[PDB]
Amino acid sequence: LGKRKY
Amino acid sequence: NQGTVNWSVEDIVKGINSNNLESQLQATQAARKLLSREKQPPIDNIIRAGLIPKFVSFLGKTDCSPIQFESAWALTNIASGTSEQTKAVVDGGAIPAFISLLASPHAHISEQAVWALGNIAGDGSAFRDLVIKHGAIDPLLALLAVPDLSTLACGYLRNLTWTLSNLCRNKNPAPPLDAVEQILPTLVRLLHHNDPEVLADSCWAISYLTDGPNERIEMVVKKGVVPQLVKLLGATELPIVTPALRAIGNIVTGTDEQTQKVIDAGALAVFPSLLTNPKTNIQKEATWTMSNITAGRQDQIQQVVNHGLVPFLVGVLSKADFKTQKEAAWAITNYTSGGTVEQIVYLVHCGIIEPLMNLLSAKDTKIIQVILDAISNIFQAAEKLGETEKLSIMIEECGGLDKIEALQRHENESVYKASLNLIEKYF
Repeated sequence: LGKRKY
Repeated sequence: NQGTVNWSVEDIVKGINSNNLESQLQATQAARKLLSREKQPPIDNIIRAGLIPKFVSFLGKTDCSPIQFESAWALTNIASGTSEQTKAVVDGGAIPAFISLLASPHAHISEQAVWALGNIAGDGSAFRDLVIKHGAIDPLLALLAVPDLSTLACGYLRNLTWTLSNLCRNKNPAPPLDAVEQILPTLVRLLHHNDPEVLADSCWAISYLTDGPNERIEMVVKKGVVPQLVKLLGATELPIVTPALRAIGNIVTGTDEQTQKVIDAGALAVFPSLLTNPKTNIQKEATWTMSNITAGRQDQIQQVVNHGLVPFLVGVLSKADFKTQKEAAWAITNYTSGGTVEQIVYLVHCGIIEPLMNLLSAKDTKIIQVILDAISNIFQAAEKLGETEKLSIMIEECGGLDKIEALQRHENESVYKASLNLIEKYF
């Protein structure tokens, strides 16, 4: 849903 | 490793600028721990310290796999931020370095490279197309070239599906046609996988690919995915139903032949539930889908009738969120514009007049215009039967005449002309 951090 | 917890940016810089690979590794791990904290990770402070070119060079350290992983994770979290933060990662030369890491023998490193490229591509059309120009698609698809998807690690497969969905995402321009043709057979395969998260993201990818001209829709429909999309339309998971309905809704904006494929797959049998779904966004998108099916051929309108969906349209028009009611008004105006006299007569017998009239009280100029056009089309069908008076009385009985009367003294030109015309022609 766009960008994701880990 | 408690030794790399809560380091300052200054200490991370000192470690990374040392001429010692082990000190560089510990400082890179310290940086990824800072960048993965829930409360405002210091992304801009890490960028300003000039650390991105150093992390990118660490990606190429084949001899030290942990520094490849730590720097990949650090860069993934920077690329996950704002467009300016993703740009700083791309400007560092990270795209070819991440693409080289896709073929890594370490699954956790490969996965991190997949994740990072998903964030970069996810920024927009230009970075998506740049990731494609650097040749990311061939090594990404190679990771999924297995006889059975069930043998791959769950988290790994979910990350690959999500990154592929970002390569399908965005418009102006849409993804390159050849890139779409290359990805589609793997996407069709992921759309039949049993994992709910893989299914959701596969549906999202299909919804992006069907969001465009009829030629784009054709590419998808020709792969025979519509029956699988209709099956997923019936799923219990809302994260699956939402993109499946969006994809189906996009396909019915296409040709009447493309719409026919949705109908043939059995999509209308799901609409009694979708048109009464407790989630307002599902109801709204289901009604929008219905509006683009009622805009089709008379035999397609007939299948809407046969599936008992006209009382469901009366229901949504009677009571729903205003945005859903606006879509229902559109569905009715489309149905009345292209339907037979018998189909328009059926609509009145289902009770469309009273909820259609009650929506004339709405403080929305576009819905008023849509309802007035629908009334004209209903009267046009009544003119062919000589039942204009019977309809005029029905409109008068529910207080519809009093609402059209006030619309004569309305601000908008189209509203004034249509309402004045209806009164002087039928009242």
